[PDB]
Amino acid sequence: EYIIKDILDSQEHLLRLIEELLETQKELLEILKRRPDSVERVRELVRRSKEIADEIRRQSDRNVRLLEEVSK
Amino acid sequence: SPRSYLLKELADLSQHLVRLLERLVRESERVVEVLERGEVDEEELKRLEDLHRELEKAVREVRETHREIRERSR
Repeated sequence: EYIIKDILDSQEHLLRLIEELLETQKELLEILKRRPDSVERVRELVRRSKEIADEIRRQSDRNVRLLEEVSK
Repeated sequence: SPRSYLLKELADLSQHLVRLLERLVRESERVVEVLERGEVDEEELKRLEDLHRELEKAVREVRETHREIRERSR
């Protein structure tokens, strides 16, 4: 009944959010290396990173609970 | 049980990936603070790059783990 598929689908969705966070962080790092005169964009990237990270932690915690349930 | 070891390993990798990501978000904010006071020393940037490199590597292993799980559920 797609027990494994459901977990994998959820994990792939989580990986997409994680890659979104990594892309946001990469823009922040690339901008920082160039010593920008203004920090408005970098501050916004940090704020978005915090939001995405919070959701990633909630989803990951849920997936971990499901992974432990299935393995028993 | 072969899938049980993989499922628990996948949980281990996922938690590790989240902790690292949380660390990167915190460290990157601190670098922004360093830039605001004009004290960047290059090493802080290197630390962020190293963290990105490690994160990319962790994501690749997670995908490999999914492949092992799929290969074992056919």
